[PDB]
Amino acid sequence: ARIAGVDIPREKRVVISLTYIYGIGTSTAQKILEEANVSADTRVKDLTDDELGRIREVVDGYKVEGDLRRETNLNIKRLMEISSYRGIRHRRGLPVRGQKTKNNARTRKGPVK
Amino acid sequence: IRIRLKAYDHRVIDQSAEKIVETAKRSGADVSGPIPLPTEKSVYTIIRAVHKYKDSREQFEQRTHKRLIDIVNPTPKTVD
Amino acid sequence: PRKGSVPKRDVLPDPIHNSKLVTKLINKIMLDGKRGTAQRILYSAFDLVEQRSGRDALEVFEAINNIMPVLEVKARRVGGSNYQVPVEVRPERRTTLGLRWLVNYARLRGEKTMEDRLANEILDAANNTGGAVKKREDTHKMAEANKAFAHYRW
Amino acid sequence: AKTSMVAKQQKKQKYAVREYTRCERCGRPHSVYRKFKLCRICFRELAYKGQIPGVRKASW
Amino acid sequence: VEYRGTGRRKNSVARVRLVPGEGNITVNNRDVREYLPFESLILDLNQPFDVTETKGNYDVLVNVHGGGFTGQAQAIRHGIARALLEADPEYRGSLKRAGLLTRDPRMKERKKPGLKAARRSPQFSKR
RNA sequence: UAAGUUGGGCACUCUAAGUUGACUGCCGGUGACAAACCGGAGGAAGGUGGGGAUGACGUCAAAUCAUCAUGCCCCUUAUGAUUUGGGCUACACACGUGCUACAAUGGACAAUACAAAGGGCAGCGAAACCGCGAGGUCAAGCAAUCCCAUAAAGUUGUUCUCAGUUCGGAUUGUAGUCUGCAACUCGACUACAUGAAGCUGGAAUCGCUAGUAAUCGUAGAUCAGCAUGCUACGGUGAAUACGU
Repeated sequence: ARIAGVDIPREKRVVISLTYIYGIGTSTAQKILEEANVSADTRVKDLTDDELGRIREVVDGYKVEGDLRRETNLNIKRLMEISSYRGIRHRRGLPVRGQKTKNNARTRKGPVK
Repeated sequence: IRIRLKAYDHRVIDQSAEKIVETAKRSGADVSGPIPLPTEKSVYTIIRAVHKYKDSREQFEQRTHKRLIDIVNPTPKTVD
Repeated sequence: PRKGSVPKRDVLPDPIHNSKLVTKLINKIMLDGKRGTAQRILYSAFDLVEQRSGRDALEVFEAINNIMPVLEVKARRVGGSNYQVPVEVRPERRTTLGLRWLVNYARLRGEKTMEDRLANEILDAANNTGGAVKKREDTHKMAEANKAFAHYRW
Repeated sequence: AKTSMVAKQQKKQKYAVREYTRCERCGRPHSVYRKFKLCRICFRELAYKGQIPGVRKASW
Repeated sequence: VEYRGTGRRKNSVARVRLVPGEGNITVNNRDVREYLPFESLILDLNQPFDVTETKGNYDVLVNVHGGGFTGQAQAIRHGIARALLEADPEYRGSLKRAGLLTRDPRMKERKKPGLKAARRSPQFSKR
């Protein structure tokens, strides 16, 4: 419904809708919604009238909102450029952490091979 | 004193049980004698270091043979 | 009609089916010598079996007409070579083989509680579609459909 | 396992730094003294009622 | 010592591996109150036990061999009774009032050839 | 009546820390010229108590300079050696082996009642510090005890619901443990994120008897980076023979 604006998955697992949404990889999908009678029978928007409201209150009350967590993650990129690590001179080229440039190719970052 | 008596083998503990009763007899106080110690142990084999067929670690056994003969009222002549 | 069998000496009186198979299935699926408790665990969903079905549970427990090892291929290495030959089951062996056939070859599909799905898998089991009922046709396909040798009896 | 701990105390094999020297026949390996084969706990019981001239009070 | 106990009751001998101390009686390794077919006197099934005064002082953990529907019941009680005889000599003198040694002086007679029950016969069949 | 019992050596058990009866030997039992061992009440000890231990002289060097002696060998500013540029793990993995999640006749995670073989003056824990976890407690006693006991079943979670769902102790990478100097160019635990393939299974092979095989509990001979394999016995230990 209005959980992410335009519901990607439709007519499927209730916790499968949080799988397509970035920020969670089905590790805390059933650890965020703890409302009364918060079950699921393969019906995200089916057999349900009021349940997303409580899920939107626990997702906003949590430390990570959903875009601010990725905002700081996409803002530390230049913050980790103090002659340290975090692919300082790795992402620019093709080599990535693990030195797999000799073992094989650059699957991490590779323009054309 | 409530002290044990760990000698070597069976006769080694037998001669130590009569020798401790002699030294305790010298002192002028109550002395004990025989001490019930029902047999109870186990055995096992493994490997050593070089070559020595079976029965690893050339030793007699893991028997916990001991005793409990001592003195009750130790005086100044109880040292001998 | 083998006169010589294995010394069985077993008892299974049942006052719910008036026979010796209901208690035989209560002693086949029994664990840690559970007799009285077995009935309690069998009557725990017994009412649900006749409530989640349109037929009579007593006669349903028509689902027992497709779980018998008609002719299972056993092990006799015939003629000095390692080969497999099928054998015929005995009346007092197929009943005990099929009784626990759904208690070991029907544990991959379950739902709801722990004793209501047993009847759920029990219903629509005659029609080949399950796993424990798939061994019935697998038994005849392991001995008859593929021709083999039969002289090595046991 | 006190009998198995009172047995393996000075076992000398390939490594002699594995055996731990403790109470010869008694227990209480800690909170005592070990240097000349005489633990305080054992010595106290071995000097009970003034046995061998060892258990004293002070007297400078 | 209270193992390998000999106790026969109407052709129903059964050995008992009773252990001193623990009192976890688990006949057939489970419930023994809802197993016996009949046995109305489930609590009064052990008559010598009362005089033995060792109800919760020994764990059965044994089994039953042969016997009948209710003939297999009240057989482990004598099985542990003989096991208590070797476990303590005081029991023998403690159960001198009762002293159950044999309680099977007859068998079970039913349908038979020639005679009805090989002893009785039909007499004036009621009309 | 402090599982460091604080007692009364208070009453003796189930008792530890030298063995014992017992086992052939008449035995109930007759071999026919003929004992007997089985087992009868035999004692708890089904009979060497139950039992084991036992490596008889050997055979294969099959193995050993890299298991060493040596018929003895291999480097002489390099095969050593005070030791970094740096190592046989991280790439397709080609196997044995390391547990593993493939399911509702059920998952991770509550409190949690009950032996242990062994560990310990620096180290074990009752609500407490340590109850998802990899650890940062000094420490009562300081080793029959005391600690593991927050172990286990016949007596219990939960919960997500014919499945990728709160079912996945794989990879991967900032990073906490173990070591971070030789991992830049050699290991991992469970997590802040990644958490695969995976619905009983390959080429091919391996496994099954009421205090024990197994199994809730479960174990090291131990290297300054691998414990995730059987490894200790109180009780869950439920089951035991068409056929010679």
